[PDB]
Amino acid sequence: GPMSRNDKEPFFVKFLKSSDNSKCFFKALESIKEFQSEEYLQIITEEEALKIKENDRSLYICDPFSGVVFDHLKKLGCRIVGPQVVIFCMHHQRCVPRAEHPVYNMVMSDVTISCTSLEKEKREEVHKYVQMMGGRVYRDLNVSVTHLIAGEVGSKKYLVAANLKKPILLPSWIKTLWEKSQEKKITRYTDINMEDFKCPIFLGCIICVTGLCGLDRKEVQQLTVKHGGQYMGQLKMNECTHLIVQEPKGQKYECAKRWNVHCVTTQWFFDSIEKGFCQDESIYKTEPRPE
Repeated sequence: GPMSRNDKEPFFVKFLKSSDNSKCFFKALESIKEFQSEEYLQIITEEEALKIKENDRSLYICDPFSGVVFDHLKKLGCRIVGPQVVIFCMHHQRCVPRAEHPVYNMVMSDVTISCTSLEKEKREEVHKYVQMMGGRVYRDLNVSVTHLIAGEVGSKKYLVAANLKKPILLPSWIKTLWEKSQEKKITRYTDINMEDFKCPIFLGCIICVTGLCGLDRKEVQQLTVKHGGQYMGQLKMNECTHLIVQEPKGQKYECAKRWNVHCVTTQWFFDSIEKGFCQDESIYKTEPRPE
């Protein structure tokens, strides 16, 4: 586990006395010494830290993960962790994770995420937070993944995740985890309720209807809104994503099909609710035959 007891050869652990270092800082130092020889325990100042112009392969402890000294070390790509990692790792009697990337804390220690349907700036931001809270991130999906982060429903990854019955959650989960982390309201990712960040079955879906009786039309209006979708009374290009229609006839249907709008039966809508995720549209095309 921890360094005196770690299977790996001894390395130098170097705390950074910023004066910007918090109480967690001193707590980390006291608790680390129980498994580390004072000799392999150094303390560095900003000037000393800037003197280091290469990757020392030593473990650096910095709070905050910002400033001239942190940017510098990280630019070299040296192992860096926050005081909370130390505390968590000593206390739990486990070795500190190799810091491929700086790790601030272990709030998301046991979590492995992958992303789908997100702005490039968002995904990037989501990766940064997760890695800083001790999580893993797989570009592609696999069984190891514990949680999928989605901005909308529908993508191929979304459907795979959904078939494997894995949690599909909003980026707000990550944001909220990091906020309550800094505010010291949270210690583990299991602290906040995950359900509250569940991705709506119809998130991103703007649904229109045609050819349906008033009862079924109302029902899909009610249910669309209730499952995070947007309902529209009138089909409009560049807006509607789904046109529920039983037959491949009528001016609306032809317009949607031309606009690359999903034309599906009511079965798509209802199976989606029954199954707990946005079903695959291909399985439900209004016009089954290629042609």
